[PDB]
Amino acid sequence: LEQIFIESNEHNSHNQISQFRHAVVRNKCKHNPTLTNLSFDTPVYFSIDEVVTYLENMNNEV
Amino acid sequence: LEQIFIESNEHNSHNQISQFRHAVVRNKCKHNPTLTNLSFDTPVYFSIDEVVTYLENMNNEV
Repeated sequence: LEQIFIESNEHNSHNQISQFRHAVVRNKCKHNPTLTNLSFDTPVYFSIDEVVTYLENMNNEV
Repeated sequence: LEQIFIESNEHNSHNQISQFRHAVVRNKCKHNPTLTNLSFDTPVYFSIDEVVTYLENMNNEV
């Protein structure tokens, strides 16, 4: 995932990856509610455009 | 600072590090009001016990 969607030139790459994973996990959860113990590395369906929207909102926040 | 206060065998690093930085920068800006454009690496006074207080408080939130 990271090697696809990201390049680590971001000095603050930490602060980016954190939110990336947070949003991924929440999307997994709400898209598959019957289960638990979800994690970044879990193979279940989840959306992408929603993650992007989430990040936009985070970036244009007041 | 990292090599001193931290070990790298924890993947929560992507969050621990960011919060540690934020706290350090805030204390720096606090004890040195006059100046600006500060950052993590600026060589100026800053207490640390207060940083530990901050981390405890944050780890015990609800």
